[PDB]
Amino acid sequence: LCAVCGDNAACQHYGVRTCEGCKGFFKRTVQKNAKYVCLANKNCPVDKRRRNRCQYCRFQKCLAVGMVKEVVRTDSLKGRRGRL
Amino acid sequence: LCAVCGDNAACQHYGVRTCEGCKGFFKRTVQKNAKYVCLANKNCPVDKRRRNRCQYCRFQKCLAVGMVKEVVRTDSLKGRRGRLP
DNA sequence: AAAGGTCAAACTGTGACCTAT
DNA sequence: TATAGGTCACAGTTTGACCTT
Ligand SMILES: [Zn+2]
Ligand SMILES: [Zn+2]
Ligand SMILES: [Zn+2]
Ligand SMILES: [Zn+2]
Repeated sequence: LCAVCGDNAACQHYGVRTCEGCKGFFKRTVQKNAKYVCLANKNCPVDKRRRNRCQYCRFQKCLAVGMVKEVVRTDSLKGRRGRL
Repeated sequence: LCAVCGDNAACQHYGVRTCEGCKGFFKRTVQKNAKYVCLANKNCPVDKRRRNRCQYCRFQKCLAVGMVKEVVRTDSLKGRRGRLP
């Protein structure tokens, strides 16, 4: 189970138990430094089924749970896979 | 000649001579009340070729050039096409 | 002259599965 | 084994040129 939307989560990703959807979403967001805007009141419901209706709230729950921006690899460590 | 992207513009749209690209962009943005974020410093060049590279800057030139949000039809007048008496 | 409608084409994002260590 | 990035069909979104008005 993932800490952001409650889907199946095999292991931790960037510091938090997360599924492979929010894993990639958080990764892509950090990779592109993308910014989102909530069209509601910053409380859109983030479960397995409505996670993708507001990327701001999905990313605002990624940070609330405890996802780490820095664990996503940049600078020297870009395109470097596996452990270190 | 469109005031927002310098493309061909046959007539005015929501107050300003604009192309049908920036027309549809302006209409859709206001209709959906969508909001954008410039990934840069709100300085992206909006030409015919780069207009689609930053939607936030493209909408801030729509407003700077003087297109008016209110001309887009909502409430009573939505789905209403053509001119008005 | 200018409003909304249309929608094929282009464009973009998601995520199950993979490999890398 | 845990967890990093890679892949990329598949899905979802955006665009304007054109059309009806
Ligand atoms: Zn998740
Ligand atoms: Zn939201
Ligand atoms: Zn234009
Ligand atoms: Zn910009």
